[PDB]
Amino acid sequence: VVAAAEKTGVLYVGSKTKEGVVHGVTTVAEKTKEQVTNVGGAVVTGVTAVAQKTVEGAGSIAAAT
Amino acid sequence: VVAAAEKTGVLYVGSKTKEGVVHGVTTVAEKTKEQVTNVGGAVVTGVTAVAQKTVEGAGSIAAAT
Amino acid sequence: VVAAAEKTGVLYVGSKTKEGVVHGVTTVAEKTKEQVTNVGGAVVTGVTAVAQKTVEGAGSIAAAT
Amino acid sequence: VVAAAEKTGVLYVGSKTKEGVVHGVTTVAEKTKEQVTNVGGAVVTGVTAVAQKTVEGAGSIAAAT
Amino acid sequence: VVAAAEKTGVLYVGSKTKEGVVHGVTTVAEKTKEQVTNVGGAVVTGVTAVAQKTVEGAGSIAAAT
Amino acid sequence: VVAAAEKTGVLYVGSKTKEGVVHGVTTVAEKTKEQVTNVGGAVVTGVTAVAQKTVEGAGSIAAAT
Amino acid sequence: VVAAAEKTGVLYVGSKTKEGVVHGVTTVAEKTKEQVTNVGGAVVTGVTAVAQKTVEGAGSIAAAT
Amino acid sequence: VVAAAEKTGVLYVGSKTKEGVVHGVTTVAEKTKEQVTNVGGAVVTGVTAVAQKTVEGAGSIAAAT
Repeated sequence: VVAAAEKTGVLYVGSKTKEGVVHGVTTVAEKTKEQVTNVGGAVVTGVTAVAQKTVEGAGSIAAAT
Repeated sequence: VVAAAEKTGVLYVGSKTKEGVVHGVTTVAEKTKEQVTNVGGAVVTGVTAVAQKTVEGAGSIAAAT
Repeated sequence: VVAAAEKTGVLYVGSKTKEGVVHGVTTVAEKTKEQVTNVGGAVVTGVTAVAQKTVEGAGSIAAAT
Repeated sequence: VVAAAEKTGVLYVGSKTKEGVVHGVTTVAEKTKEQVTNVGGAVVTGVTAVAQKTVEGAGSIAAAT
Repeated sequence: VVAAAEKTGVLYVGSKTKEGVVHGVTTVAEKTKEQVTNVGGAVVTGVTAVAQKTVEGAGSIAAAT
Repeated sequence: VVAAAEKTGVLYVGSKTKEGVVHGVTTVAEKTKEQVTNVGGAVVTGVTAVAQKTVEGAGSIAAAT
Repeated sequence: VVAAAEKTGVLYVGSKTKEGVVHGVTTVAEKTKEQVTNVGGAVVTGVTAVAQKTVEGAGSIAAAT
Repeated sequence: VVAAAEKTGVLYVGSKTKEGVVHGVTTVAEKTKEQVTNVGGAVVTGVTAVAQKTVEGAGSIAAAT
């Protein structure tokens, strides 16, 4: 289990909402052994969610659950 | 299990909503052994969700569940 | 379980909301052995959520749960 | 379990909310052995959440739970 | 203008609503001389409106607008 | 302008509402001479409005506006 | 302008509301000469409004506006 | 302008509210000569408003406005 990584205007958002229920990364279980969540990048969540120029480098994730 | 990666205007969003229910990356189970969520990139979630210039580098994920 | 990584305008957001319920990275269980959450990048959550120029370096996550 | 990492405008946010309930990184269980949360990057949570120029260095996380 | 008047169980109401906008006796004008409203009886108004055994006597209205 | 008048169980209301806007007897104008409101009986108004055994006598209204 | 009048169980209300805006007897104008409101009976107003056994005598109203 | 009047169980109210805005008898104007409000009966106003056995005698109102 090996991972490797190498590296060498106007944005207008207007929102009008009355009711907002938002879930991002969700993991639900009743009977389980393991629950694993690795976020090497970006998790952006909300009623109004904006991501600009995110995750622009080098990331690596190795999991052996 | 080996992974490897290498690397060497106007955006107007306007939204009117009354009710919004949003789920992004969801994993639901009742009987299980393992639940794995790797995000080397980006999960952007919402009633209004804008992603600009994201995940522009090098990423690697190696899972052996 | 080995991970490695190497590296060598106007943004306007206006939001009018009355009711907002937001969850970011969520892990729920009833019977389990292990619950793991590594955040090498960025988890950005809220009724208004803005991420600009985040996760631009070198990150690595190794999990052997 | 080895991890290694090496490295060598106007932002306007306006929000008008009446009710906001926000959760960031959440881990809930009823019977479990282990619960682990490593934060090497950034967790930014709130009714209004703005992250600018965060997680731009070198980070490594190694968990062998 | 003459008017004259002379006189000699289980009621279960259950209601579930989310949004209710109710008007009763309404009189709207832009250019007028006279606006008259006589209620010798009963005006009962609402999202849930119940009237039981009302206006059971003697009433008289004489208007000469 | 003459008016004359002469005279000689279980009620359960359960209501569940989230938003309620109620008007009763309303008189609106922009240019007018006279605005008259005589209530000899009963005006009952609200999100939950209940009237039981009201206006059971003698009432008279004489208006010569 | 003459008026004349002569005369010779379980009530359960349960209400669960989150937001309530109520108006009873309302008279609105911009340019006018006269504004008159006689209440010989009863005006009962509110988010929960209960009127039991009201206006059961003798009432008379005479207006010559 | 003459008026004349002559005369010879369990009530449970439960209310759970979060926000209430209530007006009873309201008279609004911008330019006017006269504004008259005679209350011979009863005006009961409130977020929870209960009237039991009110206005049971003799009442007379005479206005020559």
